[PDB]
Amino acid sequence: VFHTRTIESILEPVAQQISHLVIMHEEGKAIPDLTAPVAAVQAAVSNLVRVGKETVQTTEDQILKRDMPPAFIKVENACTKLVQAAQMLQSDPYSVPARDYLIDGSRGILSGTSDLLLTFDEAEVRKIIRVCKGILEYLTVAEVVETMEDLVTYTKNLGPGMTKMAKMIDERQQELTHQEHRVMLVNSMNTVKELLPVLISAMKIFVTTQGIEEALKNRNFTVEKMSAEINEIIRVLQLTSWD
Amino acid sequence: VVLINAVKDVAKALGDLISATK
Repeated sequence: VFHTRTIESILEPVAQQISHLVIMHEEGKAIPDLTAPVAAVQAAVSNLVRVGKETVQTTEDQILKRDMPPAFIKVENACTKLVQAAQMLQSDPYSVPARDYLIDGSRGILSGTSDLLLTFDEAEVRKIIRVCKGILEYLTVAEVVETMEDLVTYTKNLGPGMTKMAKMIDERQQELTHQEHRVMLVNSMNTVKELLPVLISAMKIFVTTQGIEEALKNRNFTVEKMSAEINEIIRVLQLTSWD
Repeated sequence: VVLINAVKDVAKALGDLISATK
């Protein structure tokens, strides 16, 4: 239901209670005084909005500056509906709009916290994508390597770059809830790592060499296969649904 | 992560509110 184990742990217990509450209200007693638990919701919302507003002002990521403020409004407005429901139930424990204001307030808080969490996740995924694109671009440089000096420089750059990408993917896949997505990330990453020494070997033969056309074909083939896997990783990293 | 933790506090408090209703 939630694509990462952080979002799942945080939201799924509360998302299940809200669904249940909606089903109960549809088919179907006095609601007790909700003053103390609503105040706890208010104190948490106030902290989230204050810290959130501070992030909006300091960040350089224009997407956060754009997507975070509407989500705050969503959580703030939903909290206002919750504060109204508790004030209604204190005066009337059998109140009808109070039960609707609780549902509306719960839905809105979950909606806004979901938006916030998804926005933070898209931002982390953008960071991984930048590292992937970096590798893709460095794979395009392979075709201009003509000498052993260049091969040594290329190998010293690509080697650590691949290790950082492999570590980012390994850590991202552990965090995912859907198995089909984890398998695709692991499979593609393994192929990339396996084909890297094969690329360096193909380029060594090219630096060594009719005969040139064969060594060039194999180097271009490896870059093509590695590039296709990297572009598949970029695609899979952006998936939030279904399998 | 502070923002994620502040979101967690909100969800935990909301969960407590809903269980207090019935």
